[PDB]
Amino acid sequence: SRKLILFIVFLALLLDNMLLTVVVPIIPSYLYSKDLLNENVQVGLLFASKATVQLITNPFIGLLTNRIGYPIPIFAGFCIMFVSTIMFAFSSSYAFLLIARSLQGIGSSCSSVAGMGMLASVYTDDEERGNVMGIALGGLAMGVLVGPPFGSVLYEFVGKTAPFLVLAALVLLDGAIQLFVLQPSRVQPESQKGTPLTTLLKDPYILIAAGSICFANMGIAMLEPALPIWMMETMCSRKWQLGVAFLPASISYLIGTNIFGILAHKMGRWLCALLGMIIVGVSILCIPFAKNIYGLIAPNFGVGFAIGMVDSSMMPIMGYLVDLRHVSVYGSVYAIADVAFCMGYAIGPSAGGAIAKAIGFPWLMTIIGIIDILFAPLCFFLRSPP
Ligand SMILES: COc1cc2c(cc1OC)[C@H]1CC(=O)[C@H](CC(C)C)CN1CC2
Repeated sequence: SRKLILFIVFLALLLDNMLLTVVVPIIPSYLYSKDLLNENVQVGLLFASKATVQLITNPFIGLLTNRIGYPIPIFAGFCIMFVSTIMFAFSSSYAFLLIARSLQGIGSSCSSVAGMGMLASVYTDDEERGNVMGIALGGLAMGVLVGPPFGSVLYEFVGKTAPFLVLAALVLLDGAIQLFVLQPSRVQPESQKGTPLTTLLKDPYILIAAGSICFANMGIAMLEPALPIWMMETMCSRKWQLGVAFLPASISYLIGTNIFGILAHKMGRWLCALLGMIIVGVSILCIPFAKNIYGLIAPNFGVGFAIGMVDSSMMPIMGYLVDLRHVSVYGSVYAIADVAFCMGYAIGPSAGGAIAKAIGFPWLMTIIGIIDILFAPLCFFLRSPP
């Protein structure tokens, strides 16, 4: 009866991602007080901060779960996430909003690394692990799909402080379940010590598996903060777009994540990721020819699809490689996965702008595209000798 544990991770990934998306319709409210890709720095400093902290706290957890087990960290991540929500409920200043974003990120990392660790440690059969993760990655898409709509409508219809408090209730409810299934009472270590991080980072077959996740995420991040939505002006026609502009990413991501998780193992898992990167590159190369906001609807759909097509396939491969070559402790490797997932958001907002100053912003897209395709063929060396 391991399935129920999986359920927990699903929630741990849904609510966590609902909070970051929920603040989307509230960002312009206290932000103010001709090209389509005008860049804003105030949003940029809001996008990286959370990740800039999550990247720092990612490795420190990988060792921790080797000494005090998986449950306790998860519980801590819940607690922190609740605190963050509360801080949000009374956050009235931009600085205070940045402080809440930092703690949130901490909690996020805790949940992501510990959850995945356990989720790989419980499902030891390779195909099973594959599909289970392919399911657990869906929670990210659901959080991206529900957090922007759920909030906006309620905020205006009921109250400015409603969308946090109500959501906080669910978080509190979630805590109850964590106390019934995980039982963080007794702290115990693992059986055998894990492989030192250095050693893993000295391996090419892991480096690639981390580069594949970084490139695609880096491309999507370089686009998100530079959108006409954040621009607050009376000349703006309507805010209907705000709260739905993140649909074409999440809707495509859920299908790709649950449709290849069981399918990739049928074909070559190496083949699934290659085509993924190539299709993400093709979709990004059409972003320059937008000329209108609706012109961004077609690319993002593919973008997200391919993102899923990569993440579903790459996430298990990390655990399979550690089992085939190193000690069977999964706590540290997935930490690497997570940092490879986050670096794109950690470095996008600044570098992007810097290039936008050097050359035109469409030129930046024409570059991050080609690199992706250039990185595509070397996913062939995914078959491993040991
Ligand atoms: C307002 O803050 C944030 C807003 C958003 C994101 C991050 C934010 O903060 C880092 C990412 C999250 C995903 O994983 C999404 C990945 C999709 C491709 C599935 C993309 N987007 C959405 C919006």
